[PDB]
Amino acid sequence: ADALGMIEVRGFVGMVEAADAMVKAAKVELIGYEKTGGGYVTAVVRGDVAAVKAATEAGQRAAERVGEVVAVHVIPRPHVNVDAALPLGRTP
Amino acid sequence: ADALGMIEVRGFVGMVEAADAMVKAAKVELIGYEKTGGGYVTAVVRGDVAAVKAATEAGQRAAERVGEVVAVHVIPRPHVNVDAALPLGRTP
Amino acid sequence: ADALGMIEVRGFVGMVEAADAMVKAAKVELIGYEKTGGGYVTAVVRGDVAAVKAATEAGQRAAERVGEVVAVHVIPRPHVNVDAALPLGRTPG
Amino acid sequence: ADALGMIEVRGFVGMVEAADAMVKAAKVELIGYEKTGGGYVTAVVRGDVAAVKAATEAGQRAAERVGEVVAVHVIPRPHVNVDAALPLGRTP
Amino acid sequence: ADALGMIEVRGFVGMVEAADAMVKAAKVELIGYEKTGGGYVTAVVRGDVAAVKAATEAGQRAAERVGEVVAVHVIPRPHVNVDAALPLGRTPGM
Amino acid sequence: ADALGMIEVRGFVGMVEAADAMVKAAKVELIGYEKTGGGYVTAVVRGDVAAVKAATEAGQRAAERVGEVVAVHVIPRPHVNVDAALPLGRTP
Amino acid sequence: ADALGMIEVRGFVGMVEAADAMVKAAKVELIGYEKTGGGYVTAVVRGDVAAVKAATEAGQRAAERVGEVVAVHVIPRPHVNVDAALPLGRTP
Amino acid sequence: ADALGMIEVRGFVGMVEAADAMVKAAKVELIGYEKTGGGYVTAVVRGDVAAVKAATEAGQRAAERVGEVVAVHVIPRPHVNVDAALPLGRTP
Amino acid sequence: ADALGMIEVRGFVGMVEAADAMVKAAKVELIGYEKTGGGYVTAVVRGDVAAVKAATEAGQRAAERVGEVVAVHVIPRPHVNVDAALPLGRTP
Amino acid sequence: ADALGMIEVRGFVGMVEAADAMVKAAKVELIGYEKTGGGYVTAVVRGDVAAVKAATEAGQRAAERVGEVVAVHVIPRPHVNVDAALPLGRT
Amino acid sequence: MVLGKVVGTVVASRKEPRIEGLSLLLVRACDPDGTPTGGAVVCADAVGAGVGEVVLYASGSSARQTEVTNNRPVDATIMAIVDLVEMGGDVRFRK
Amino acid sequence: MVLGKVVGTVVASRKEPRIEGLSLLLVRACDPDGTPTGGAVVCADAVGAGVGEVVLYASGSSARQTEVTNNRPVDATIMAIVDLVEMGGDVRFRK
Amino acid sequence: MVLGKVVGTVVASRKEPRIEGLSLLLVRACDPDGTPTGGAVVCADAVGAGVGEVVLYASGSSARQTEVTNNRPVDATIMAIVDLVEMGGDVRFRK
Amino acid sequence: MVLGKVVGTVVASRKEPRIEGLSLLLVRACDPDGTPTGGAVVCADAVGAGVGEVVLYASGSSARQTEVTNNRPVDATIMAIVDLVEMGGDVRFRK
Amino acid sequence: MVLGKVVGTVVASRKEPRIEGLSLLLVRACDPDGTPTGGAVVCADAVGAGVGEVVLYASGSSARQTEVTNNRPVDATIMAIVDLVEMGGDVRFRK
Repeated sequence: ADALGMIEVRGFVGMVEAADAMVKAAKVELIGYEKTGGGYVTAVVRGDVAAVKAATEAGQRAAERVGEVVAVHVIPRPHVNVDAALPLGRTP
Repeated sequence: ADALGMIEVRGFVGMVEAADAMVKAAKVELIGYEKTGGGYVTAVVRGDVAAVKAATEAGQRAAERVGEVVAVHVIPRPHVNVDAALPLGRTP
Repeated sequence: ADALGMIEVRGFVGMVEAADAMVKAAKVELIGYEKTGGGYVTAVVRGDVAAVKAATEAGQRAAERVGEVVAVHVIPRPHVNVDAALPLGRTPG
Repeated sequence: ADALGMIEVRGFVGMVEAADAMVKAAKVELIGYEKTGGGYVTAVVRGDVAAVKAATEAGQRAAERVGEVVAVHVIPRPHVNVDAALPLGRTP
Repeated sequence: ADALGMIEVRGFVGMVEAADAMVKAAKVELIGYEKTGGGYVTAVVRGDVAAVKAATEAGQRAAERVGEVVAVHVIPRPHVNVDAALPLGRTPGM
Repeated sequence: ADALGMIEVRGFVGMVEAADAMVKAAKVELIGYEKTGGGYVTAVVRGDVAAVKAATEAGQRAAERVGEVVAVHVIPRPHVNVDAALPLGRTP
Repeated sequence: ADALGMIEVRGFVGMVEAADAMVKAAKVELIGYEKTGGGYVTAVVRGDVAAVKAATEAGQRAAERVGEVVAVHVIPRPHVNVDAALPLGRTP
Repeated sequence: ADALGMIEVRGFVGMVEAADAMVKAAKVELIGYEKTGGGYVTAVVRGDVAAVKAATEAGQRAAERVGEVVAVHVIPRPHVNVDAALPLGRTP
Repeated sequence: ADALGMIEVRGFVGMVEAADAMVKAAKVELIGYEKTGGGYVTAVVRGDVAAVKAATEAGQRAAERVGEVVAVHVIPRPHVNVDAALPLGRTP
Repeated sequence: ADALGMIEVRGFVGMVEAADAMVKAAKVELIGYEKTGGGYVTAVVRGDVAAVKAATEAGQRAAERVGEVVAVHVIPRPHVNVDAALPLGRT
Repeated sequence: MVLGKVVGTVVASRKEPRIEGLSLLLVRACDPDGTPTGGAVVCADAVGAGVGEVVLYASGSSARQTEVTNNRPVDATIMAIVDLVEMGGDVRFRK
Repeated sequence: MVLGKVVGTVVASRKEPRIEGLSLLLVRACDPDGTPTGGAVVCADAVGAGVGEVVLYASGSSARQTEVTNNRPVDATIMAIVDLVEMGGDVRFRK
Repeated sequence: MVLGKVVGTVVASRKEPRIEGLSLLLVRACDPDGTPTGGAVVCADAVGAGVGEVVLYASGSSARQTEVTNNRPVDATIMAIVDLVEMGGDVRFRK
Repeated sequence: MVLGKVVGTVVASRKEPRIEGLSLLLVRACDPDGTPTGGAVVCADAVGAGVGEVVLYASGSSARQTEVTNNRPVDATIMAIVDLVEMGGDVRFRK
Repeated sequence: MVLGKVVGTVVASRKEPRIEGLSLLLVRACDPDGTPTGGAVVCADAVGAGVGEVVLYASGSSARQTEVTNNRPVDATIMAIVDLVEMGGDVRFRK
């Protein structure tokens, strides 16, 4: 259903500031975060496509101030099978 | 046993887009994901051989545009003793 | 609140061509214009996000072909207090 | 929905001579002028497309003699939404 | 008033091909020609503005393939006094 | 209805020899000559397209022996409006 | 009288491929060939003007692929005295 | 129809062996030879295309042992008008 | 019916490890081998296309440890006429 | 007699892809193969003339992509005594 | 290049960036009357055309032989705004 | 490249400037009888074609392999004025 | 470039190696309402399109103007993911 | 590249000189039986095809890649003279 | 690039020599079921396809971006052997 936006930081702080900046930027819903271990954590947002596209590049911009930002990517419409196997707040 | 395709990415966003593009590219069943800690994440896909081989090749190229990619491998016919002892889905 | 796209041009002809090219490129409502004096003129557009952000990008290149272009910016979700206190159209009143 | 022609001069005189030169070149209708403040003013004509096209490049040539000419542009058919929001003498 | 397009060519073949290509390129009325002597010949076309100005641009490029071409010009709104005082076709009482 | 052939010489002689050679070259109908003044005169032939092509380029070669030859051109099918306004002997 | 097209080639094969290609390119009547001895051969073609003029040009380009080609020429309006006095077909 | 194969040699012998080698190479029909005078003679064969193409290019090689080889060509299907006017043994 | 995979080694040993490596790699049916004499031996497998392609170039790796590898190729679907004339175990 | 096309390759993989691609390209009857030892194998095709010449030339390019290829040749009209005395099928 | 009439606009937010900022239009080929008679086809604008206007869009490998479309992936772009259409001497379209 | 009979002309005043001065024409493909049987397509002139003439208009990436049309944006251009069409050996069309 | 809705995926295992890793998708042109109405054509993805998504697939010599498609043999490729389609001021498609 | 049967010849006297000396032919695509089933299309000869022969005419940007017709304006050219067309192992066309 | 089922073979003996050794195949476009539904089109092989196989043949200016075709005169070539075709998640074709 909704699009997908992800920001992955080697520091807990970056993810928060990255998250807050994203929600404040456009009509998107923050769903939670996935700790991959080894420092790295990841914020996950979802919503209509163009807001996320505008959301991420507003978070990365506001999170690069704090520390390193590993990766930033946006999937406009994840395959049906993904949402059913990964914690992306659109599981049935 | 269903074939086996795997992609291991240091980040997390790398796995998802690698996992996704693998699913969007062929008739494959995304089976879950495996966290080895330390940030390393592994996506596991399974299906017909020719399908995985197309999905895998798609994921490698799709995650590298985000970066990282630790290892990428495909097992056509996993031994029964694997599928019974390891979490690759097809475990009775 | 409806999204927001703006173009500020030193001339005036730039704004018009910016205003039009924004409209011809997507489903957007041209809401008016704001004269800040000194020759600087600003077109103000509003609509759904994916439309404005596409129209604006079109207006930028559309004004550049005449020149100038002072500023070009896009706000997806204005806080309620903006739309209420400033002349961007969508003000409840 | 007739065409549109505009000339913008950093001087009141440039606009006037530009206006007269345009009307004399082809059958176009002068709508008025818009003072953007800070010196700059803009002449606005409207009419058939090729007449304006021949009007401006006959006005611009006649205005370059007097002073600077900021910008000159021609819209063959302005979108309906513009005419209703900008003072271009075609408001309903 | 009908527009005006003109092409003046030192040869004669220049005028014809210029005159012709102007007609074949848009809906214009070829109105005649005026010989000023010395070889200089001028084709005169009249019609809607956008048609002549498109035909004109075509004849210029089309006559150059023969060469010469002295002048090429287009008047969108000829004053009433011209068409009345000069043999450019659209002259009253015809 | 037929094509058009023209040769333009700075001398009455060049046109004549150009004319004689043309009729001798192909099935073409000689129509006359149009004196543009200032020396220059012009031969006019008309007929099928391919005949004119072989007629002219047989005159151009045969007229250069006498003197200079200004221009040579071929119209395969003049617009109807021309023949009604120029003396090219297919006039009403 | 029908036009005249001729090709003279030192070989024999040159004539044929030229003679053939002349027929295949337009509506023309291949009328025969005339051997001048010493190996020189001449193909003689006749038909409508625009056909000969196009067919001939095809044989020239087509014979070159073998080589040689001595002469290649096209007469639009042969004098009545020729066709009656020479073995070019159209004789009474 | 019956294609045609031709070899043209500056020596009666060169033509002969080229003919003999051709018949021995593929199912081809030898019809004769045409003396163009001045030494040069021409062998003419006819048959299906690929046999001729494989026949001829076997003669040219087999005639070069003896002497010079003037020309070699293969027409896949001669126009109807050729066979009726030239001695290629398929005349009515 | 099914695809085709072949490995050809200048040594009986190389093929065995090459053979064993292929069956262990994917769902393939080992059918036999054809001794061409002079050392060289040839492994033949058959199965689905991507399985064969993934089997061979996974087997070829296992023969490079032992010795030289003459040739490696994969036919996805042999023409019906082949299987009936060569001993590749799909003969009627 | 139907034409004759032959391809001789050092390997065996060489023959098959050459043999296969020859059949897939035209109306030809793949007639068998002949092992002369030393690894040398020869594929033999027979059929209409125009067909073989396209299959042969097509097979050559397909086997070279594996490598080797010793000889490649096409006989349009084998003498009666050959087809009777040699194992080329049409006997 | 065909007498197309503009019908609408298409908006992409995730697009190949080489084209980003280009204005995408929806055109239907029309007979020389302004009567749209064809299937919807997309092409990028290079002339500032709007909805309801009659245009010519060139297509294929030669639709990139224009700036703002050079090494870009585009197979159809607008290049003209029709002004009148002649047929035998009778105007079939005006502006 | 397809034979065609000209039907009319198209006039654009606002166009990509690389082509200005080019003459835009409207052609309908015709069977070898002069009877037009197709849809109207626009193409530029490089041969001096007029209304009522039977032409061949080449199209696409190879319609620019001609001077006064090289790096210009055009996907259809004229290259000939027909003179006669043979069909099986009997002339079906004459000038 | 034409509107289209993805319908399925195609997988080839024996292919020209220049393309490995390319994602082959199956698209049918759709009317400007989202109702798919056309024939199946294959094209490679460069934007990450999946089943049920509305896309624009460019075709021909200009389907190569993107990395992952350069000197590769491809005559149809995706270049966009549609987001809304306007017609006359009434939206006919959303997402 | 499509099957085709020649039907007749086209002769133009006024052409871009880059094309002079080329031999113009008229072709219709045929079912693999010699049964013409299509519209008449023109293409230049480079192989010496005559009336009644079955040919393949390649078209478009790749119709100029043949020694002749190089930087010439041509979007359709002949490149072969068929001798037989097999279908499933039973010949549908001969010579 | 279009789905296709090989149907037969074409044999030309007089052809442009730059192309000799190329393998000529006859393909009909098929709906994604293996059921051929279209007109016969010719294309060269680059993967060694045989009769009865379902393939993808790309067409046009990008059909030459492959060895044993590059700068040869060919406007359609094969590039794949399909193995399965998904539609909405249900396989319609298998090897």
